[PDB]
Amino acid sequence: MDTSKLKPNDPRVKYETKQIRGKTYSYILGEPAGPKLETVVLVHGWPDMAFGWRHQIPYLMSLGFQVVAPNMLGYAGTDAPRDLSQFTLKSVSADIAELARSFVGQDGQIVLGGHDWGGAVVWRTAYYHPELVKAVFSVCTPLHPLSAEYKPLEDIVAAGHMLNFKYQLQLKGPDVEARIQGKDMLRRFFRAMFGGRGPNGEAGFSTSDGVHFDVLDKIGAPPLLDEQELEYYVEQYALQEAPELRGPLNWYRTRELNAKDEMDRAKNGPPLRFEMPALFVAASKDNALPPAMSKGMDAFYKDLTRAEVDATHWALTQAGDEVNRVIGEWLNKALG
Ligand SMILES: CNC(=O)c1ccc(O[C@H]2CC[C@H](NC(=O)Nc3ccc(OC(F)(F)F)cc3)CC2)cc1
Repeated sequence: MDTSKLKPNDPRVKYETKQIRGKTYSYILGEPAGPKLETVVLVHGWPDMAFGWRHQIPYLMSLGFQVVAPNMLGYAGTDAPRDLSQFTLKSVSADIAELARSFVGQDGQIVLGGHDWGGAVVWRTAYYHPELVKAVFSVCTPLHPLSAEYKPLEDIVAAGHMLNFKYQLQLKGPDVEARIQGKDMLRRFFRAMFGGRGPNGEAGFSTSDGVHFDVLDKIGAPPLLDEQELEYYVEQYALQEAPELRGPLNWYRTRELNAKDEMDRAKNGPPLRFEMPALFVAASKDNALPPAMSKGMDAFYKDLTRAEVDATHWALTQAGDEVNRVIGEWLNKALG
């Protein structure tokens, strides 16, 4: 079959929805070449969508995998509930668990892949539902411990800590949600998020201040999306009701809710312990999730495979062929 990356509305895959835990969940479904080895569920992050796995979906299909890549909660054709507790890692993990079992049955198992916020989802999903996750990998996103304590992010960065996360203050606030509405602003927003630059090298986004609205006017062609792919992101993000980015930005408004769930797990529940085979693909030039952030991550895993790729945060695409290689070979050993 054709293993080249998915094009917008590629006919090699199917585009379906299912009711999942009260929400409409849109997803990409790719059927395997040959008898199904495993079902692989891929979870994207912010500000991405299922199409963000366009390099991995046809590749994993050609390896004999069924591939389910949902548009996560708040993105594209998937519902964006008003309630913030729907956006916790626990609830979203339960969404992935019910969606995965809608294909492999309640007794079945899956391979689970995540990137950015999706990588955090799949670690938590492997933690909450070990019966389901036969193998799990995450690109860029390392494991983070069960929250033992809640502190406002303002106070954390005010003390000089977690400075690589200070962009989240703007994202969770009203500025990005109010100003990035309609396709015209979405097109500039995506040009900024995927590497576009201004006449004097102005970046449209930074990990310190977030979106630079002052710059989106002069933001140029992004090096990491072609014109067809950029228009697809705009079209799919336009499927959300205005303000279109409320759903995606809701993922940055759940620090306290996630803290309340995991402060319970830290006290009573089982520890962060991964017995199934695991892979972590770090990205060298990811300024949001730097490789050094994964320092003592190996201690939580019985079987963690480490790899690192010289790429930006957008390693699934910028280094799609290399990421495909790391996944396929690790998957080949992890499954036998
Ligand atoms: C030791 N581990 C920890 O402390 C820890 C790890 C993960 C975690 O959850 C993370 C939070 C961040 C979220 N992703 C995100 O914000 N991505 C993002 C950023 C910036 C962008 O713009 C860019 F600059 F990249 F172009 C585009 C996407 C993933 C899960 C919490 C704690």
